Amino acid sequence: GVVKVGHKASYDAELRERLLELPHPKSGPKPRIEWVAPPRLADISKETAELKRQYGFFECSKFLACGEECGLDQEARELILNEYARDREFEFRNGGWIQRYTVASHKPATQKILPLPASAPLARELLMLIARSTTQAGKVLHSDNTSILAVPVMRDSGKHSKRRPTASTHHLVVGLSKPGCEHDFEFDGYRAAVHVMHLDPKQSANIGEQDFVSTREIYKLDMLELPPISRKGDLDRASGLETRWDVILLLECLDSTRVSQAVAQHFNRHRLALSVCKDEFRKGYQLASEIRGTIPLSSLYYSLCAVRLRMTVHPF
Amino acid sequence: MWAFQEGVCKGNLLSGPTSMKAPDSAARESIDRASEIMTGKSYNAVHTGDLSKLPNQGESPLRIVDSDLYSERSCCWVIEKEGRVVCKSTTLTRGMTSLLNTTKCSSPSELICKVLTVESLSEKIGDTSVEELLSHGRYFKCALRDQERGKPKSRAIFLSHPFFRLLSSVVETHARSVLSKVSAVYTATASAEQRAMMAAQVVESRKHVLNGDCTKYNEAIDADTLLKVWDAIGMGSIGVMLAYMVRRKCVLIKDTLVECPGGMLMGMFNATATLALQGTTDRFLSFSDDFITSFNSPAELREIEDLLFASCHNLSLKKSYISVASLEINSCTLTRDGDLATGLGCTAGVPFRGPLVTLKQTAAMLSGAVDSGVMPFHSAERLFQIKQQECAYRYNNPTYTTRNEDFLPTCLGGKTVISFQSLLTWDCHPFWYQVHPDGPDTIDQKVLSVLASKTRRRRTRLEALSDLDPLVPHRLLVSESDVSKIRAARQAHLKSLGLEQPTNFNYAIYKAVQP
Amino acid sequence: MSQFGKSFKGRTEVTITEYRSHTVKDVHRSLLTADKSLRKSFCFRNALNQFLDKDLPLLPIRPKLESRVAVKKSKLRSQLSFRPGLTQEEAIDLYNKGYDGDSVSGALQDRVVNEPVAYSSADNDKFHRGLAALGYTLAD
RNA sequence: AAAUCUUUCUCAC
RNA sequence: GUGAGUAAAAUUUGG
Ligand SMILES: [Mg+2]
Ligand SMILES: [Zn+2]
Repeated sequence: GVVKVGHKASYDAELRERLLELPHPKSGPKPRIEWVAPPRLADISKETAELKRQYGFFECSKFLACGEECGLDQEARELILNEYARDREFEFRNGGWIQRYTVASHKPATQKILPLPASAPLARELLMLIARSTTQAGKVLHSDNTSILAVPVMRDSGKHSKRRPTASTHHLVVGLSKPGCEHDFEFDGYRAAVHVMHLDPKQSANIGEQDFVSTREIYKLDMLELPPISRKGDLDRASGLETRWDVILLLECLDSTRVSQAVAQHFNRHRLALSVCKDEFRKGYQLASEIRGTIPLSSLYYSLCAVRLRMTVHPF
Repeated sequence: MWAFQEGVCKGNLLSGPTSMKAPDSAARESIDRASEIMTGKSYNAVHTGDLSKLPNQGESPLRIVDSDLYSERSCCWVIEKEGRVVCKSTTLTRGMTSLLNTTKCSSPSELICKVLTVESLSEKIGDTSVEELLSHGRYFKCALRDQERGKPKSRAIFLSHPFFRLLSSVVETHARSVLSKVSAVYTATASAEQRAMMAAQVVESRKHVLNGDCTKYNEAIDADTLLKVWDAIGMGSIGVMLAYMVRRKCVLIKDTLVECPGGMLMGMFNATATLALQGTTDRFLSFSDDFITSFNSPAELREIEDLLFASCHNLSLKKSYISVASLEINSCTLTRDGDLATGLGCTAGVPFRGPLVTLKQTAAMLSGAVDSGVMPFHSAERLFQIKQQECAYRYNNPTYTTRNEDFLPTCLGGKTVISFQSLLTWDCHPFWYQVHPDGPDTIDQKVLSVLASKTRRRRTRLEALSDLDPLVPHRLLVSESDVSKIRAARQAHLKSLGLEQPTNFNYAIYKAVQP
Repeated sequence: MSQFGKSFKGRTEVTITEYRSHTVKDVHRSLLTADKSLRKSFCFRNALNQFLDKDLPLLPIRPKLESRVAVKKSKLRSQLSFRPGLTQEEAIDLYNKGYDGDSVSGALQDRVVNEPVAYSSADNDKFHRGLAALGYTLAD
């Protein structure tokens, strides 16, 4: 009397007939699988060269340069940031800055590869400030050795458009670096390069929540010697710097797409592999179409550069 | 830095990707991929393998677990305004409650029995019928699954109807039971490491190990394959109804319904899809679509490829690979002898998500790492000290604390930086008990839980039936008067002993303090 | 009229599981919005203030772990630790005392924890969570 | 303006 | 700071 899982209802035949009348899949082709050796150093070099040729490099490091001191004291930094906000005509309201927009080009921003600064001693402070500002946007926020400014980006409508940001409002994060690029700003004898980054709230939270110091310490436990590298990520023993690796880590923290994780997983597979599929395993390193933007593109390029450097310096 | 590890490293030390991108494009791409597979030009979706060896569960009584049908997680509820169908995002609890209200059923088991014991599809069950239930259960909503490491471009996941969830729960429970019966590797109590160890034991005899992933797994699992498996294990009308709904499923993308005849929409039936392969052969250890097999000669490899093709398990040529000295499954990498491969492995970092919850999660991660031999204990102690320092840097400000007690962590205004050994041995101030992985939930965890309970999708004016007697079964029915009586009695009892809120109970502490 | 009627409209009786599922406020989820939520309205600050003078002076002071045996590295294996559930009489008494009934009921179920360990001793004894390397044994 | 269909709502007390 | 409406209101985002 108790209903069983295999119980047959009165509408069973009707539903089976309906399923029969409904469409069915066609048989797919059988694939021909060829097993070959994993890719060599040349394949990774070719991938990096293709990225470099297709996209090129920016003149400066942009926001990645914010990981180094700008050479200004706290008061000078605050003055420079506020005067940059005023110069760009950001609206002032309740003591805070707001960026107003009316129309959008609806075209992706130009994306190129960022060259590596020499080092990034302020990575921890930069990440902490990014975490703090996007939840406390509007005003200049300071740390021991640097400061930034998170400006909410809201639409311009008229007399009563919008006064406070909401859960989905984006932020323009503005930071300072040493002068010497096209982004220089001068005020009252104080000079500094101003670099900006447009982030939606989820990207800001993801970037700000990363623990740079602990990640670096954990990576160091079972790590081989890191070679000195150049501004472009190439092995430069004569004039390269090992500290650039820290910068690379910072870039991974700044990249909300975390494409370096995909590269790392594929490289783990590569290192563990005796044989892979012909022409298909290699395509796992072609991740340009999966991402978009200057920061993700640079992160992908430097992850591929790290794989190349590992294959060059410590062949496996 | 992950590239220069001496051992194996998956690069999980950072959080997964995220963004505010809409899920429209990913869902549309997945639906288009499924449609292309249906045409037979991209991947095989026709199941040819024989599943006669599977046992029949048709004689098992129809049993439903009520707890699995209620959750704070999201689901899609369908209503009719003026003829058009409206899909609303709600909680699975609210969706199931609405379904029971519409069908006038006191429990999901009553509803399923009524559905199975109607004379026709037009027969009315409450305010609806089986025909209308099947029509409404084929509607799915789409959302973005973010924070997936190794997926810079996020995938689309889907919210289903409560009726679909009910039938899916029944069939998935029975499929899991059949999987457990087929092989001891599919026992309920077996962690990823244990399953990897069993796989290492299974494949040690042969020379080459094929570590395989499938490409577009969910989009190549057709309703026909699900029906074949369900008939093989004897699900009858429940399986027929589920297959019918899957075949006719429609996905809401933005504001338009798009038909999706092919696929099963991202892991709707993991156990059934696994049985699709496990029921055809025995020389495969697979979970969802991650599988491992072993072979000696190219002829065995061709047999393996044919077996995979016949079961609609399309081998991923971009990830699958052959090894001789390593064994990878469930992201766990072992040696052929069963030992854990040296290196960080799948160790993941702990993001800053609260002064105290972050420390608890770091302690749990370090305990897992040290116990399995990933790193020595002193390294874990140093890392825990560093994490405490970083938390102090992030949180020791007036926004989070106004206290200066000595026993407090430096991140809450104190001057205490306990050692990992001191915490794990409970040789600490009781305030630190919540930081123990086995200790009670932290203050921030409870605050966030309450705030989440007060959200728009979960807020309710109902009177909470909390702090219940541990002898009253939950399957018992109750009215409003019953709720009032129980709540009044409990409040009077609490006032009869000098209390206003119940005391948090931790089983570990209680057992430790027992004489 | 009554919220019970609005919620379970058309039904005058519902199972206790269904009724309780509507008022769940103990499920925590790790999300990107943790910092913003904790900062908003000083909710975490107020919670810490309340805990330090209403909840902290109620936690029992449990003893620390002492027993430990010499261990050495070994092949990775799975350690099964069995935690028995509360007895019916103990649960009834604990409820009568005034402890949270939900938690007391949650401890009635017997639990099995599977953990990977890479250390062993001469007696093949089980170790506390996170302390297999040092060798703190359950001794149960 | 930028990591460019995103930077978003309404009503009563 | 309280509630209500919208294929959604941030525990968002499912198996
Ligand atoms: Mg796959
Ligand atoms: Zn510049």
